[PDB]
Amino acid sequence: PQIQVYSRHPPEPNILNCYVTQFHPPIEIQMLKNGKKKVEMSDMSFSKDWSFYILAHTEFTPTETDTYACRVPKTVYWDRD
Amino acid sequence: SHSLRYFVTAVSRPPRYMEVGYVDNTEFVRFDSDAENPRYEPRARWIEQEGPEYWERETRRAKGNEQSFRVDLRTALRYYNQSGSHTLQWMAGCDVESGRLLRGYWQFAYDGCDYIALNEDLKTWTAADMAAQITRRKWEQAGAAERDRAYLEGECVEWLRRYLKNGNATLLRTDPPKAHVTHHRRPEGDVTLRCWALGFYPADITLTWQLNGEELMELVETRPAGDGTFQKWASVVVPLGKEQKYTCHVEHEGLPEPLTLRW
Amino acid sequence: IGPRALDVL
Ligand code: NA
Repeated sequence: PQIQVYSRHPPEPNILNCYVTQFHPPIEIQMLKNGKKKVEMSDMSFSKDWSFYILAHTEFTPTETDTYACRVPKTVYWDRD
Repeated sequence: SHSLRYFVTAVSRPPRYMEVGYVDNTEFVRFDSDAENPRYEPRARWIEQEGPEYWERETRRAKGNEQSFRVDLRTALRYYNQSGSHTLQWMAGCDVESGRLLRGYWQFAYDGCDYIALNEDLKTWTAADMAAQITRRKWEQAGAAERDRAYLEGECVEWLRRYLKNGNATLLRTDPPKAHVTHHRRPEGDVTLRCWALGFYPADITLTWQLNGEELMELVETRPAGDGTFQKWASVVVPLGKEQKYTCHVEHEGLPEPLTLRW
Repeated sequence: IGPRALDVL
């Protein structure tokens, strides 16, 4: 599963993560809020099975109103579940 | 036990070169060729204590590695009769119990595929194909395995021990998984149960569903929370009204007792 | 300190 989007803590002051795996460098990653594109990226690395991964993350206060997503082209939404 | 591991990638572009170092699941150093003044850099607080000589020796080793990997890439192109971008990956690591080397790794992949690997004996090579058999013969002739072994049993063990002392405050911690079950009725009429493990370190964990004492299940990969800890979930689809027959089981070194959860 | 991939393919 190549794209996962999820929060650092269960939402109720938090960080959203977009975690991308199994890609083949040299991948582009954009995080979106309410459809609108300060996103920090991790160092790219790979797992023991040679599969590559990277973490894009961003500071956010979750609101009942707001939608977030990560575009990699595929847009994947944050489900608060 | 604990591990020290380096994960190295070289990528040809119509060549970028990166190294990452880890103790267990914590990244502590990084090198990137595309940086303005490429040098080895700290990624954990505890490694910043090291003297200038550490950084310069590491930088110089990385820069030599970069040159070796440029030749590697070029040679691999010839062995495989290719013209595009290509990746070579390398992992070298020691796994140590508490001074004996549990396991040593020194292995490569080309374009995402096994190429060559040092066997568990740390004396012989496994080659994936006839191209890699050319490397294996040359490395046999050069005594590569003996020098690679000496690194894995010598320097790698001794440096892991120093890192564990330097970063003891962070590296020896065990963060238990906080677990819960969520429930989702599907339009198809049955029920999805999902068992969550959050906020744990290290990354290794066992997460399974059981029914009537028998193991069952979609299970995701351990994903980083971004703050040094890990997350995982496992899901089952269960008949409506039967949720209570299902139990989620979690084990992790950090737990006084295995967890057993139910909806 | 860390590993050297001296031997080339
Ligand atoms: Na650790």
